[PDB]
Amino acid sequence: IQALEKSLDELAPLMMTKTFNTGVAKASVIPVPLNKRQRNRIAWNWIVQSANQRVSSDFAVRLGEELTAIAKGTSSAFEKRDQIHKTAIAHRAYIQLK
Amino acid sequence: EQEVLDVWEKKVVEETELMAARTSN
Amino acid sequence: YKPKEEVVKYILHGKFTKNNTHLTFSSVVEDKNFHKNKGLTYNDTMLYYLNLPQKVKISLSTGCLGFRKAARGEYEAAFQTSGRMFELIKEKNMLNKDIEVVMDDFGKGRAAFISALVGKEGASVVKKVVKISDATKLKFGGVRSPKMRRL
Amino acid sequence: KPPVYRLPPLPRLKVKKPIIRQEANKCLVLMSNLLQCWSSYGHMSPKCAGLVTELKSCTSESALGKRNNVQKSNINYHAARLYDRINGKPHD
Amino acid sequence: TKKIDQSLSKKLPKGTIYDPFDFSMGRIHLDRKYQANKNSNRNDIMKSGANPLEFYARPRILSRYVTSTGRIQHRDITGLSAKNQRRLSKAIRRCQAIGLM
Amino acid sequence: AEIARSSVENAQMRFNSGKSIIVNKNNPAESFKRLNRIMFENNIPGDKRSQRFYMKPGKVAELKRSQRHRKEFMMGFKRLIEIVKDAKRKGY
Ligand SMILES: [Mg+2]
Ligand SMILES: [Mg+2]
Repeated sequence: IQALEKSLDELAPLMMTKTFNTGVAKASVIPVPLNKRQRNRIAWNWIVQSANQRVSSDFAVRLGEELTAIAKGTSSAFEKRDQIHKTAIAHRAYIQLK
Repeated sequence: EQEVLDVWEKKVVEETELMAARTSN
Repeated sequence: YKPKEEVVKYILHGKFTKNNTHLTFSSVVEDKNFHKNKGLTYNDTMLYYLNLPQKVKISLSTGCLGFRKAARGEYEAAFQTSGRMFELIKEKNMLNKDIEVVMDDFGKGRAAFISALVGKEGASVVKKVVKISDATKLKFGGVRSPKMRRL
Repeated sequence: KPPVYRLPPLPRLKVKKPIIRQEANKCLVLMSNLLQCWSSYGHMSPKCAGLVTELKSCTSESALGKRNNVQKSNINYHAARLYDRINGKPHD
Repeated sequence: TKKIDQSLSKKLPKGTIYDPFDFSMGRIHLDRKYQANKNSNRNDIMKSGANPLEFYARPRILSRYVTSTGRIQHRDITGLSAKNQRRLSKAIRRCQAIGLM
Repeated sequence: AEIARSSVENAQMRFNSGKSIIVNKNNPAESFKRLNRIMFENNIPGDKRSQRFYMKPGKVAELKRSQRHRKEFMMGFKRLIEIVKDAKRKGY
């Protein structure tokens, strides 16, 4: 359980850029903060997708193996997080702050 | 003067942090 | 006594109209032997150094980048045309001396050119830009404009 | 000497859109700093550790924190209450 | 941080009397709101009694009432009387025609 | 001669137009913001737009009269709001 929470806290992105259809012109890609419940959803879906590439017929076995690899450092979903954070760093000036 | 200077300390700190964020833009 | 043409600075002129954006890059050439000429008065020398000759190097419009008709006067057309200019200034080794930017009018490309020069697209040119100015031409009375359009 | 301008009698004294001071969200400023911290020292750099910890706490339950600063201006209530007294209108 | 912006701190002059309110933010805002160029009169030649038309050959003085491009400032900004504004504008226009401004 | 060479710096900047800014090599976007302020304080963009089409003298006079009234009306409105705020502060 501690391993699961640590993996979810490291894999979930802190922020995510969202397109807001504000104005008749092009929508704005503004970074948005994420709460802990929203962060866990993003990280869990990545884990499930990675788990479903494994060979076992039983989802529990595939999920167990995926969670073990993530607890040991190896996961392909850390790339997804880095790409979501890169986009947000690029659009840092688009933030409103009021 | 202490009562006034205490409220002034808080606001100064707050407004010296919004400036830092707003200026970072 | 000998033509000694040398570049003193570059002028980046942008004309931002309602239907197009024109960007011209020029060199302010100075014959460094002009004062060595014979029969040259103090006034002629000072008048030659107050308005130095200019030579056009790069001339671009929004139609040179493939934007056609109505798209020529839009924000995106100007932003890309400004990028192509900032690139051609580095590909021609014309980023050694100081650049003076002159903006002419207030169309939709004026704010695109400024954004392209204070951003990544113009991170090399902006380092050389020393003076910005406005050259919008206004008339004090002057010729009669066309009649108001009834639309 | 400063020119005083006196209005004619008016049907109302009202501000169309009263300006209000909207304090900035604490979580958004934290995110704007963390994003900047990653821009200079790099993403996940150990220098932004404190920023990450603070951001997580700010957004843990609500991504915009406890927003409890909503305010409305009272200028239009006072303006309509006092206009007849202070407009300087001549007697009937 | 041991530093504060000048706009967030009031420097009490020497020899002046103060109240506790002078250390508050209200004083800062109140000083901004009521900040007018009232000391101009004592430094404003045209608000002293001189005839602005006698300065038509002194572009340096006249250049104090025009913008960066040479546009004569509206009376709302100069604060001059109707007569002085009228005379000052004539002086500037005459100066421009002579070739000095 | 050199007399015409060492006296060209001031001469060059002695015939200024007032529409130029010396760029701040540190923050180059602050210099463009300063230039925009000059344009708006000399009404350069507004004048250019108003010179695109001809307006009859009578219409020009009407527009000038209305604009002045709105400017003066706003000054009178602000004067009354300040009185309201002052009156409210003192408990009226
Ligand atoms: Mg068009
Ligand atoms: Mg015709």
